[PDB]
Amino acid sequence: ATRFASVYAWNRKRISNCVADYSVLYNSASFSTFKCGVSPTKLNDLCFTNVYADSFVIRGDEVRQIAPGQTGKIADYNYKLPDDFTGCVIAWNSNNLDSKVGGNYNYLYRLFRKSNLKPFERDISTEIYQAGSTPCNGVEGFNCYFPLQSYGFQPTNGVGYQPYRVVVLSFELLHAPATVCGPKKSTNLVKNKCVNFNFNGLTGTGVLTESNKKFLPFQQFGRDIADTTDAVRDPQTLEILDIT
Amino acid sequence: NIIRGWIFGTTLDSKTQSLLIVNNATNVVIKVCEFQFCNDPFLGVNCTFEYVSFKNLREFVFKNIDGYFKIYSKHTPINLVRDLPQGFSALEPLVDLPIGINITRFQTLLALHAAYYVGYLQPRTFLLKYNENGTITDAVDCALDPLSETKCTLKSFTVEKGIYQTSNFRVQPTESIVRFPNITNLCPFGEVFN
Amino acid sequence: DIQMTQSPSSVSASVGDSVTITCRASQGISRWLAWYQQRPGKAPKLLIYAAGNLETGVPSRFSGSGSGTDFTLTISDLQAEDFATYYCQQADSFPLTFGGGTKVDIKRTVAAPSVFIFPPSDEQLKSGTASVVCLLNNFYPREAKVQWKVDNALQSGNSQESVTEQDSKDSTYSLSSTLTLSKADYEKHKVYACEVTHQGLSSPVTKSFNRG
Amino acid sequence: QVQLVESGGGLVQPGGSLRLSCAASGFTFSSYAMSWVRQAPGKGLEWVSAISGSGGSTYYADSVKGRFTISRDNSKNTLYLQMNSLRAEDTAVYYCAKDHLITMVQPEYFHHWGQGTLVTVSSASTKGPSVFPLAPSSKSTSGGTAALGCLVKDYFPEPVTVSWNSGALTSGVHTFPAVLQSSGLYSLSSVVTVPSSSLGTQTYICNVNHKPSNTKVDKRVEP
Ligand SMILES: *[C@@H]1O[C@H](CO)[C@@H](O[C@@H]2O[C@H](CO)[C@@H](O)[C@H](O)[C@H]2NC(C)=O)[C@H](O)[C@H]1NC(C)=O
Repeated sequence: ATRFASVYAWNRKRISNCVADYSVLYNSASFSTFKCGVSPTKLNDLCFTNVYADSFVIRGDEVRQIAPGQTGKIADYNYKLPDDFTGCVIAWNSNNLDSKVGGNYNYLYRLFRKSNLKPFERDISTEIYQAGSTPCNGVEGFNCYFPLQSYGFQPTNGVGYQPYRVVVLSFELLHAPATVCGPKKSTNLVKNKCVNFNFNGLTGTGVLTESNKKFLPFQQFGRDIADTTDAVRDPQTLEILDIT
Repeated sequence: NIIRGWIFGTTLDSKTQSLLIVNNATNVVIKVCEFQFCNDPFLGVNCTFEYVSFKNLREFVFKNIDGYFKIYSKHTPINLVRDLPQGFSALEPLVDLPIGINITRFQTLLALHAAYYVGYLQPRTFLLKYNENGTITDAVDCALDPLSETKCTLKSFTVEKGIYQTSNFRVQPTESIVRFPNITNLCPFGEVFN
Repeated sequence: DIQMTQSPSSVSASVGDSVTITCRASQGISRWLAWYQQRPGKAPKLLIYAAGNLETGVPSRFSGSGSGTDFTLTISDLQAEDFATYYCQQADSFPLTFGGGTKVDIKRTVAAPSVFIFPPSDEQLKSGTASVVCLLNNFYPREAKVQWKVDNALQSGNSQESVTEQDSKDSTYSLSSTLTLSKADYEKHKVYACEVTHQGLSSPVTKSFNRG
Repeated sequence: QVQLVESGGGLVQPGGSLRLSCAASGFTFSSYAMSWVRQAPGKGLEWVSAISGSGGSTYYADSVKGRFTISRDNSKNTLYLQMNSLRAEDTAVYYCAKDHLITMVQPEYFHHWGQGTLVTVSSASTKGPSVFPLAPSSKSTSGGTAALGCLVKDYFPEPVTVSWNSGALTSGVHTFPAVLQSSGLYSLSSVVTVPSSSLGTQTYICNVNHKPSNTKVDKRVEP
């Protein structure tokens, strides 16, 4: 994405009903930090209800704050994760991108708030924080500070203060069809030889030969009198094969 | 082409996700958004899913199983003005939506400047005849009549002369009843409480 | 501090071709840039932002490239509506600075300028001001560089130029060079002339007239 | 997607002051940074002033600083730009620009553009145009076609309209864009090419109409 939203206004995107190859991102070696209760190593073989992507930009030193059971201004007032967080956290330097000559002050953070943020909560309130007992009257001043403080992102800032883009992927697993899995690799085809086959999860062993049986467009398998599988239709090419 | 749409749900007033199917011109629109439905929904002449692209009898079957909305259908040419034509034709699946919306009520959607029929389903046992090409050509309901039960038992559409055994006749326990001798030796709680 | 140069100033090309516009900032501006288009009589509209990110409504044939200092706007397919003025601005250092501006025209054959003379009228004589007009018609391209001579002497700071836009029937141009002076000064001299050197002309064309 | 409307421009005396206004609708005013950018009539764009989603930070161009003031109000959902010591170089079309992304301290890009209002500074007053003839030629030997026309001079303010016989002879007409004179007035040339055979035969009149001065004048040309 060209520009991210601020950390106090972290951008959430919903992903569902698609195929995600987590291996590609995992085999990218382009991010500074990549943490996952989920095992990163080849678990694009699992299905989930949804994938929620929370993206923002923070200084490098604050990057550590995005983890379960973490404290800090980002964790307390900008972006809070549940202690039972499921998913991964990814971060990579954006000093080449979010830094700017003269100071990049678009990205802000919430330093002042009445209370800490709940898990997965976003607070964009522009109400002046009332530090003391005097009402703020809609204007910042003594005992009344603007809740949003502006980062100065520059190419010369320290790495800990340098901008880092952070994206958090949360997997949803509820009582639902769970339509995002993301695996499904296939192989070639072999005929006229005793082999072990797996067609769309249907397993078996035998010899696959070309057939002349005329299936219906919506039907995939053929059965005999004894309920044994007899013919199949190749998912990658719509043709009928006899099993012996 | 007067019938054009369907609405399914439980409240159907934008308070919860109500499935909506609409046809317009050359386009089919399917959504699960919480649309604010009209009191008299028709067309003049939070979302989680969305898809966009008498002479005729069109049959449809709608059901829900394990969060999947299953839709079967069948089109056919007809020439009849009075009532439902009498005949047999199987229906093949077209749509399997992985949605998971609890649905209890529904309604149709018409276009105003075309009779239709409705029926409900039951858990029955059936016998089906697959032809050479794999098309269901005829069926038999088991629990319709004694002859039908006999056919279901023998797994045949032709029954030879004779006597067969089908089921077991029973009778029912009309009501419950309990007898215990009497109330005696009441524990004297009055002496303490009074 | 961040003054940027946009090239080429003005270009001409046919429908279906490709146009390349190169913008260079004085300092490295990372990816803080914006490429705009603007037709006469309308507000400018953004074509590219960041470095090569396209606008939603702009057709896909417009592309942006480059980074830091050099940047390039490429139009892969030219259309009749692609002839406008293009600009580049920076969005990283305040104050925000625009480019020189690039105008795109239609490529056509080079045509010789038809040059005509207009001495001040007798009605203009009573006013006390003399306006001598040299008219160029049906010339291409835009570059004409008209000059005035009085008694074979160069005149500077006394002439005003007004040029019509590119024509719609043959995509040509017209130019008016007016030499305005006082009646007393106009009466000092006897002969006036206007000269034009055009790429459609092998030799410069000078046209002269005498008062009376 | 949003609506931005600019107003307040006009014609004022040199050294005067003006107050332009930008009305913004369709989005929350406080979360976006406004900008005022002037474009000269014969020049390109150049940024002038910018405000930052509140009013705490005011940014000004190096040629407008010390005279102009930018302010914004969320309550009326609008922007104000006060211009002081207006000079002849302030005559330009002012545009109220906004960026698609929610920017609060800096404008950066300018994806939203308003209609813009013309601000003209001059010492001239309302006056009618003066029309003069420009004879076609005195030699029907060059190519058989001559160029004639009329000259409009010393009119203020813009514009003038030339009909050329009420639009009955439009073939070769060339009306050059209006140009500013050195005395605050303007000039125009309307030239047409006619065959040299039909010079003294066909009758032609150049008609010039001025609405601010309400002057409709007909002038004839004779070689
Ligand atoms: C699945 O993807 C394969 C890969 O392209 C598709 O196979 C192509 O099918 C078309 C027509 O059916 C042929 O013209 C191509 O030569 C095939 N390419 C290859 C590499 O096999 C296939 O159609 C897709 N769909 C299904 C259902 O298998």
